[PDB]
Amino acid sequence: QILPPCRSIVRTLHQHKLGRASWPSVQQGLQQSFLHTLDSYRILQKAAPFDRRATSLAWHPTHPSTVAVGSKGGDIMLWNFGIKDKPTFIKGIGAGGSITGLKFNPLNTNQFYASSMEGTTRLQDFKGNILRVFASSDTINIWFCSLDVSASSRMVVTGDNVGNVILLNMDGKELWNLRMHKKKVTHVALNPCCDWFLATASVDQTVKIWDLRQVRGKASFLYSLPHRHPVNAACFSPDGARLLTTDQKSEIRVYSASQWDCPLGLIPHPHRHFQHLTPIKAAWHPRYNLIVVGRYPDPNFKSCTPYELRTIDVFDGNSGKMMCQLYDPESSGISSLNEFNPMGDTLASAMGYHILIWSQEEART
DNA sequence: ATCAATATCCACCTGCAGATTCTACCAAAAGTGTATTTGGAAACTGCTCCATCAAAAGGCATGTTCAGCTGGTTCAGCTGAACATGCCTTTTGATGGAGCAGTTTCCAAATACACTTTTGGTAGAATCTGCAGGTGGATATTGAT
Repeated sequence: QILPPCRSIVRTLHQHKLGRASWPSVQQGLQQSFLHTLDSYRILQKAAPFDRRATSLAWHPTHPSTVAVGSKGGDIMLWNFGIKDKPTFIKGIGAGGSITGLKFNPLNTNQFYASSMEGTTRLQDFKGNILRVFASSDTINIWFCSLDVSASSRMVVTGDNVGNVILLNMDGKELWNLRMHKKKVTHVALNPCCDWFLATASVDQTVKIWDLRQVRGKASFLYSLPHRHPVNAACFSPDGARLLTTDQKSEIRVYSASQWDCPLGLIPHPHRHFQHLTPIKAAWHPRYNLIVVGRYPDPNFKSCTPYELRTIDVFDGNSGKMMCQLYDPESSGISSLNEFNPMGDTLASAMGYHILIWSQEEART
């Protein structure tokens, strides 16, 4: 609610219609408007349970109300809102086959890629049929951790708990599996505006920017950014120019195109890591310069706000400070994951044993 | 309330197998030296193990009913303690005679050192099979009436 200097929306809109004022000023004002209306999301719309804990989340890119989610026990759910047709389910071993990475297929929306603790990077349908296994550990106590895909390049990529990343085509053709790190890789991600430089994060207190076509020589990498603590995720923006990274103790950093090494800014925020808790992953908003993250208080962290609850915090990217706080009782669990729709009208949250939807207010005639 | 009557304890005494100590003989304990091998400081490395302390399933802390134990009481019948009284085995010394423990000695044969050759046991990859779980059906079990 509390917001900084800004005014004259209809004025700015007409000035844009005249060509006087540039578009980004309007974009700033409307980012402010979106946060303002986000302060009226307070009425939590929907809750959804199933069995063992949620571990990974993904949005159907084309459709707003549908979402896919993967559990701690190999349990996948596909769920649509306003349908009430008893959502789609598939079970797994339930104990040690925790899926941990999940993105939709841009081609066949009723498919999905997945990375499992069983040691099986697979591509499987929501109907149960395993389409194709992509890799394998072939030795237990060695499993996969990370996964992503790109369509413009037609590439698939996935990371391990030991330090090596794999890169395949949609029809196999594996020319990769060189080692990148010495320990587990939490997240990996591809650029949207270009197609052939990559980002990876790990427990090594380092996050790495790669050139997936040019480097082949066992740590002849392109760039390496250090950290004070491990990193749970490093995710690109949709514009491709601002890279977000998130630690385990208390930090977020924004790196630019210009000198990947040096940082533009650091966004301190506590999301302290824990064993049985699902690891925390900050995320962009696809069409603004906002960031949305879940909080996990630490009594020792120097809080700027005087009220410290298990809240969902939102920030502006290119400034550093906050603009909104989501909270709803009956949901005092801790939203490990939070992801806005690529559409831009709906938000999904993953708490322990719960999936939540935070949509906007329904008005009265 | 006392008294009769057993058994034991406390004090003194005298004489003896065991205690002790003194004495002669000695293989074992300390000296001395060389030869050979060993804990322990330093480094390395890679398995295993404690710090952290959300959130739900399900086990436990509480509270209730009432049904079988426990633990008091009673008492009739059976028994071990006490004891007499007698008497057969055990003791214990003594002796006398046969076997065995140990003590020596010699010696073929049982056995350790050590060189060298092969190979059963181990371990990591590769394949299989059957206990778990599941599901359903037919029998057994159990308590109110």
